[PDB]
Amino acid sequence: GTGYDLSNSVFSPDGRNFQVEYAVKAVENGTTSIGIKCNDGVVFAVEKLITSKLLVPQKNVKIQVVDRHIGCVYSGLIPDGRHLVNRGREEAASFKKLYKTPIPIPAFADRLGQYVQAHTLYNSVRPFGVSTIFGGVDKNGAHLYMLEPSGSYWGYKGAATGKGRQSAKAELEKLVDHHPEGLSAREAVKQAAKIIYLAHEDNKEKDFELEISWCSLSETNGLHKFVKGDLLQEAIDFAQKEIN
Amino acid sequence: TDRYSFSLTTFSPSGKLGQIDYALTAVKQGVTSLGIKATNGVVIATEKKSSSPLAMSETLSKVSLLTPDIGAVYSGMGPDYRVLVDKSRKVAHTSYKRIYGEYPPTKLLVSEVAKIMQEATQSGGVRPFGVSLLIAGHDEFNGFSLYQVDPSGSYFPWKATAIGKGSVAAKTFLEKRWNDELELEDAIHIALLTLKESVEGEFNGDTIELAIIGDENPDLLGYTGIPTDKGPRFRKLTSQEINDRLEAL
Amino acid sequence: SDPSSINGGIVVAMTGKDCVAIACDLRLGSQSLGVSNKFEKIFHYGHVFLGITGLATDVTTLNEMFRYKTNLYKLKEERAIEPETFTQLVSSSLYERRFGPYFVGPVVAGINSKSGKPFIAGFDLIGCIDEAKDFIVSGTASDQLFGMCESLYEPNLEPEDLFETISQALLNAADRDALSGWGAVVYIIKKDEVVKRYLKMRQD
Amino acid sequence: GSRRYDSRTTIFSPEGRLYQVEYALESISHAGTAIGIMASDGIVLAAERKVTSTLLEQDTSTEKLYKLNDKIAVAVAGLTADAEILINTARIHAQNYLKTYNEDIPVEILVRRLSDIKQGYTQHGGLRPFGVSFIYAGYDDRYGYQLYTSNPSGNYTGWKAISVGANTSAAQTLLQMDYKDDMKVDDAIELALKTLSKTTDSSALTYDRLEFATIRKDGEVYQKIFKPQEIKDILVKTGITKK
Amino acid sequence: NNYDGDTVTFSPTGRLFQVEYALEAIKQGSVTVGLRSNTHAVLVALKRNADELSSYQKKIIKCDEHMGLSLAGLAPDARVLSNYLRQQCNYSSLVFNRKLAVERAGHLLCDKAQKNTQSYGGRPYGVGLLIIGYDKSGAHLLEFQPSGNVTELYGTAIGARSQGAKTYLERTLDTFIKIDGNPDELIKAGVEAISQSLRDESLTVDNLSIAIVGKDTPFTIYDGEAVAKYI
Amino acid sequence: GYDRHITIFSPEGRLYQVEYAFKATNQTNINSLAVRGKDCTVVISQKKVPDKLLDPTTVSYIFCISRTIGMVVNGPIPDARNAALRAKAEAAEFRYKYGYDMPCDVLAKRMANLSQIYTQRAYMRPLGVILTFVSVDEELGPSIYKTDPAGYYVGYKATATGPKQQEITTNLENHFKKSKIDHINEESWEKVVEFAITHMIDALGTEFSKNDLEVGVATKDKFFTLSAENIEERLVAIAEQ
Amino acid sequence: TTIVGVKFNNGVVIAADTRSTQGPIVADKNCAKLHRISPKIWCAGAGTAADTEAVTQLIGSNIELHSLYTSREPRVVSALQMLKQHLFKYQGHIGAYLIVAGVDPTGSHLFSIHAHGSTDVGYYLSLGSGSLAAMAVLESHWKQDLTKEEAIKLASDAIQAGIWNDLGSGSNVDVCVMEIGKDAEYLRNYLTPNVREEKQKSYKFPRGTTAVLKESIVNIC
Amino acid sequence: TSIMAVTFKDGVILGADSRTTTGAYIANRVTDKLTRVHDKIWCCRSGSAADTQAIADIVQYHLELYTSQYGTPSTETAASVFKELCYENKDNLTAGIIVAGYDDKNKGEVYTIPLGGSVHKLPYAIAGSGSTFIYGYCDKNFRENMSKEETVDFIKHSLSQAIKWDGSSGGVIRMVVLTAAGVERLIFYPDEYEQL
Ligand SMILES: CCCC(=O)N[C@@H](CO)C(=O)N[C@@H](CC(C)C)C(=O)C(CO)CO
Ligand SMILES: CCCC(=O)N[C@@H](CO)C(=O)N[C@@H](CC(C)C)C(=O)C(CO)CO
Ligand SMILES: [Mg+2]
Ligand SMILES: [Mg+2]
Ligand SMILES: [Mg+2]
Ligand SMILES: [Mg+2]
Ligand SMILES: [Mg+2]
Repeated sequence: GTGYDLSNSVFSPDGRNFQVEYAVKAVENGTTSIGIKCNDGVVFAVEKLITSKLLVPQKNVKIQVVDRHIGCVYSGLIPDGRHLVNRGREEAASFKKLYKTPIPIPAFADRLGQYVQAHTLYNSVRPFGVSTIFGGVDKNGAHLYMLEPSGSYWGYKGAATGKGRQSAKAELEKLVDHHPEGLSAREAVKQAAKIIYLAHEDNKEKDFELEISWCSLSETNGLHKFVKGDLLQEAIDFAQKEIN
Repeated sequence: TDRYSFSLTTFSPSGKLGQIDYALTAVKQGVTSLGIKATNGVVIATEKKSSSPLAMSETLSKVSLLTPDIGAVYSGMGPDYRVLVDKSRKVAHTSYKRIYGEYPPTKLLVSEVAKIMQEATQSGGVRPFGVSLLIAGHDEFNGFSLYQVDPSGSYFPWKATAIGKGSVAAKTFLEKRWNDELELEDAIHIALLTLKESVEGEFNGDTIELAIIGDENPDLLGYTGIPTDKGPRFRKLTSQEINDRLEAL
Repeated sequence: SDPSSINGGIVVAMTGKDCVAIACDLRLGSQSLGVSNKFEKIFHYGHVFLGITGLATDVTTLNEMFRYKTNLYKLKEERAIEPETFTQLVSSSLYERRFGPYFVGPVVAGINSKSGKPFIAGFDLIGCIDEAKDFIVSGTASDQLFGMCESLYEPNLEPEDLFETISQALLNAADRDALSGWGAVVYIIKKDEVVKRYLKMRQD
Repeated sequence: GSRRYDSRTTIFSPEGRLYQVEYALESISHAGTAIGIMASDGIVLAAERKVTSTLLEQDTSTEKLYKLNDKIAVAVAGLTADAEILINTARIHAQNYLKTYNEDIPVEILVRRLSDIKQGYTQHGGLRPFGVSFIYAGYDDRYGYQLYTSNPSGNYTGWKAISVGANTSAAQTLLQMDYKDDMKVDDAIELALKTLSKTTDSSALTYDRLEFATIRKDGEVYQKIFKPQEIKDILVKTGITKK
Repeated sequence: NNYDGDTVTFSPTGRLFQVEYALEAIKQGSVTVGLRSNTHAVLVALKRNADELSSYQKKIIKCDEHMGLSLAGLAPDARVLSNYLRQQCNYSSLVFNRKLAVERAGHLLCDKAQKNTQSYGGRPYGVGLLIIGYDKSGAHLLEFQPSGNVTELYGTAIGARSQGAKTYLERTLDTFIKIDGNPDELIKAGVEAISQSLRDESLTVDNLSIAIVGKDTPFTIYDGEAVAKYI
Repeated sequence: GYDRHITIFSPEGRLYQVEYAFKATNQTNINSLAVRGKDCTVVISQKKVPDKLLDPTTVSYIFCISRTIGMVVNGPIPDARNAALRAKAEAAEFRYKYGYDMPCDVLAKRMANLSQIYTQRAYMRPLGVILTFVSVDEELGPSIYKTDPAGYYVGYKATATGPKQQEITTNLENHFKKSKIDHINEESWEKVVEFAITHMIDALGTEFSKNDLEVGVATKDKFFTLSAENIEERLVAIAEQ
Repeated sequence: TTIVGVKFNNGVVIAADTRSTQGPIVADKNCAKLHRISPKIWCAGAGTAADTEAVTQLIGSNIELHSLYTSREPRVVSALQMLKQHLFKYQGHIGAYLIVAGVDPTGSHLFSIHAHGSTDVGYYLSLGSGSLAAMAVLESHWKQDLTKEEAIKLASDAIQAGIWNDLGSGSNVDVCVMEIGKDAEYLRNYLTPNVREEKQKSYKFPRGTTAVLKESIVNIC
Repeated sequence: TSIMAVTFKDGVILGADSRTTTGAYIANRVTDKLTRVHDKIWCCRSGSAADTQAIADIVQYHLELYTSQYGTPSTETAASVFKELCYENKDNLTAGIIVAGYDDKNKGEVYTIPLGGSVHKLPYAIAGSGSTFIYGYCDKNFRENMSKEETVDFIKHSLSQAIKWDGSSGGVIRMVVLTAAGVERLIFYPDEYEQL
């Protein structure tokens, strides 16, 4: 027979859900986005494809914040990412309301994972067309997670998704191999800028705008803040020096 | 959301309800289970087909008590039978015992499980149950009775019958071996002999499940002091009793 | 005022040697005003008798409900309901309206067709079974009926004597109740025969 | 979504026919034959059991004839479980009418209620219809003895004599041949047994393969479901079997 | 093509064909341009007519004294979306005594539109919206697509032949971005942009709609003779 | 045609979606086994961390359902976590409503009933997971109960799940035929962990390091999971065997 | 009502009086207030008699279904939790005051449940109108480690104290003993201290004393 | 009721009486008012026995689920669950709770949830009908970072006074010591503390 890929939540004879894999195809066509877990925090970075110079620079923000300590970036269908972030914000709000403490990063990851996986159980809904790198600092330290359209999530030393996900990943691994003791927060910021500039080569036809945020226990006091101003320009210059 | 608000079991142009016939097919591939009604009790038997020898057979109990005087066995898809016995035990209380203070007659509980199965063959977004049941019971005003319930919700009373793979052969045996002067022990013996043909592997107390609806067992009641509380008529035979009755064949 | 004391009426059942007796007054009134001299409060479903005292509308409603339920019972089970089973049915039906109760006081009486044992039972408005093998009283004159039955009753009475006993109990209890009386009916029930007698009593 | 799997059971064919109703009637055409005959002083229902075996208990068996109240009975042809669902609803409606009006429900009112229940499935809900045809035999003071039939379409008709199930054409031809208006209930019993014996697919017509019922007259109406022994007696009495 | 039956089906490529068909419904719509400076924001709308006896359909909708939109595509879906935006601005004003930021309005429209691209039954909205507004952050112009993607721009155009106005604004960016405090010149730049998107037509009084919002200028719409000075 | 996409009957009386879910259970290419001791129950599982970017501590298929029940899942991690969350919820609700800790077999029956529902209702797809619950029940002792996508569930003297399931099953069958008992006659749970690791290394034919295994131990009124260091202790002690 | 429960060395006994009253009137002289929730889980009820009977029957039905589902002997703590949550839902409007005792795989257990949903644990408990008298007896005679006979005597004496000294209690004494390992022992009318003395006269009437207006046979066929 | 909870150098100690009253009648003289909602998170209950039992059962369920999902909960989290139950149901509840817990990061912690559903973190908390008679005494005698022995003595004297003056408090004095060593149960009998 055939037609197994026409509906969601339908098992193929080899045990696959083809709609989720098509969602992953939709993810891979998205812009590059990475996350680096450092010694006392996490850094998130994303490439914004400047289709034209009519786009107002520094606007059209992609990095989103959940509660005051969780940072989320996603590659794929931007609206699906916004929907997932809204659901995660509701989850964090309910968790804070009931248990007082802000939601831990693994707990939030499982909330998002159950939501995304539930979107693969019925033919009346479409799987999420985003992959999400999120994380932050809780009472147990820094946590970075990546979550797939299937609902699968894992904890990562470093994560990357989008078009330039290959190159980025390689670069990330080099980091993990070169200094296993870890990067500092600002070092991780500059390195994320470098990795986004390097992974932009798979989209070198159009110009891009770098966007970096971070959540560090020492540099941001556990809160999620956009890397802007002098530190952002410093990271951009480090990237320019690393590409040439 | 649940967009399956339509029947998944419809009439074909030939008049067949395809899903009901396919559920009956799924039953036909089930392990042989039989029932024989005597004059002083009813017997229901089946084979305890265990997939892995590492699996503990005692947990895989194919005979299930419904009321202290009504038990059940099946042929078909185990899990459907498990959820059906749970629903039957519940409906025995909600629809009868909590209304009349006494457990329901065998025919009424059988009709309730038949109603459940018929709902499964007509409600929206659901397949029929993939099992056929043999219900053996005793009530005060109908005596002992043995009923068979099909995925369609159709139920019929049998003097004796069998369902599953060896159904035809077992039923022929029973037809040529049953009489209205039969005793509970003679019925247990005939049930063992009929199972012996439908079981190719080892044939002992460990591999077969056998239960009876016979006389009341005050020792199985758990309490004494109520002369009207006679005790349960349903009794599952232990492996040792099965072996003792097998050694004398 | 009090729903069980608006219409008045009394029902009483007794057991004898292989028989039961169930009697009721005939009056239906609205407080002091007496309206109907013919309001019987005893009904029978197959061979099980049920007397209902209290709010008249609830008496009628419960009669119709139990007719409904016993007819469906006979259709599903292909046999008439037994007095003990019917007692449990009345209890469950009454308790189903635990917080919006019927203002009634039912009395079940009958011979078990399979065991031959006489059986009577009583309930309150929320269905509390009172299993008594001797007598059951209900109605506005429940205290007078209690006294009359506790004095006059002796076990294992023949029907011709159980009739006199239950009739004197009902009559003398009704004479001391303003809201009961105006006639009376007595059913003497054996296994294969049921006799219904209209008593002569004071019409005040 | 799920719209690809919806068979749409309540749609019209280009000829103005309901697919599921036609297929359920075709299903019922293979059910055991049931016959109703209305004499001047009674009604007779007879039916042949499709399910037959030496090991099938007949004393405790009710497959084709069912009591609705104390004055109305039904002969069933088709899915017995759908039939029991509808019979339960009909009994409840009859008892509702009794509680409301303190009178037994007239036969046509009950038949029409059950037919409306059947028709509902053929217009909305997206569910399959009930694969059951009914022959209602009843008595009321307004019209006397009444005989009706109802098929899965929800349509119901009134007959002097009628048959449903297998071999309905042959049975209807035989009844039209041998039916007279002024006949009594015993002649109707004989005619029903003769039609069932002439239209059966088995070798001979035995007591174990048929169910029988009579609604007759003491000034009262008595509803009798024939027992296996009574069936055997009436069979040897009408000359279909010996002893 | 078996993957364009509804919005819950991804194609093997990873595409959502119903969303693409809604975008194509936009591309068949009439042209409308939006642009902004640092003090003002202008929408120009060439409203299409069914014929010469027809009325050039209303193409610019006011959402609040500080925010409005123009539409290209299915007018009913633009009515639904504009009503939702009006209700959101109204909620902001009533509950928080706060003028709703244009960025937040774009986010709300994005979520409202995304809700229709993931559930069976129903469709994405067949409209594209140009949203202008002046708030505490200055002037703002947003482009909204049925996919849910909302992007903030200095200028853009949507509808039939919108690429002409798009490239015009791409070249004229440094010119009109500095038209601060002179609404007439900004409107003239927008009208020249929308003129760059004409093939066999020419702007007249009947087929022109203008909308302006700014520092000391609430969202105002000019229709008919009011636009004659800009032709 | 469409009878292969929803949980309805094929003409052969088969539910193809259930079979395809069973197939999906082996998608992770991880084997696991469970064995019973004198007063404990051990579960070992393979720990495959392919990406160097992965945090190995977060890569797990063993779940702490309750304080007494552990659950190892063979299948995709989304369905695994779905079933694990459902099992935790059911166990907590059971303890609340009935005042005693949920027994292992009762939780197995609950999850199996939910699986049966998924195979009978068409709107919900089956979960492509095989759930192995282990505990030391207060009434049954060491207990292993397994549930599959079909809604079937059964207890085991020992069990194994995964692609190489049959090989471990055969090894265990042979050991129990030789030993003539249905458990491991060892008093300490460490020795039972050692036994389990030894027999998995023998059946699979591959050595294991401390980063290649996941060990969950259930003892009376406790279920825990060993750290890499505790597993390293078990392996080091195995070296002398 | 007067109901008590006493734990001894190898189990628990509960006991109750057999008097049911509607105000000052004795409605039932031999009411059975010991209800079986499960074969080895019994409980005595006080308060609105209908409520006690209904709540015990409901929780027993659910406990039987639960035991069939879990294939285990029912636990007294299960019945306790179910009763307490059902009573708490109704904020005391189900006026049932129960003493629930029994034996299960975990041992012997004795608890009390009040109509508002509060539960208490103890080695000896009393409830009902005669609870204060019975409790006096218990506080005066209970000791750690009682035998089966000592506990039965103590419980019956408490019920007797309630019978003699409390107007709401009277008639006979029902007992239910539950030992660990044995079957439950339900002693109906274990004692009958109050039996009506012989009357001075037979009040049988001579037939024909009652005037009859109309007589007829009733058809029940 | 008379209940209290006192923090000290090594952890926390909860103390309660054992008297459950239905009016002037002592319905139960061996009541355990110290309820475990988690391993090292307990509570002292005062007010409606049924209400406190239901609230504690629901909090124990919530904390069991919380532990199964996210790990061991902080004492503040148990206080928050109690607070949500008491505040969102203040109209139908009569419950005063003292939640006392021990963890390694914060040592001992005491929260009090009075009527109305507010929460207050305190070095020690007193509650119940008898606590009114020991406010001055406890305020004059409590010290920060006491030893275990001095804390047991402080609780013993305070609760003995409360039992002496409050007719609704009596029976034995129960205590639960929550430290890193774990959970310790203490009992003091009338013949012991009545002569204090
Ligand atoms: C049947 C008449 C209606 C009714 O409900 N009567 C109640 C209270 O009027 C009653 O008989 N209560 C008994 C309890 C038993 C009967 C279960 C009791 O608890 C003591 C005092 O606590 C009273 O003897
Ligand atoms: C049998 C049910 C009757 C009941 O619920 N009594 C309550 C209300 O008085 C009660 O005993 N409250 C105690 C609290 C303990 C029970 C946890 C208390 O707090 C002080 C005063 O605050 C009185 O000892
Ligand atoms: Mg009078
Ligand atoms: Mg008068
Ligand atoms: Mg399914
Ligand atoms: Mg007394
Ligand atoms: Mg005191």
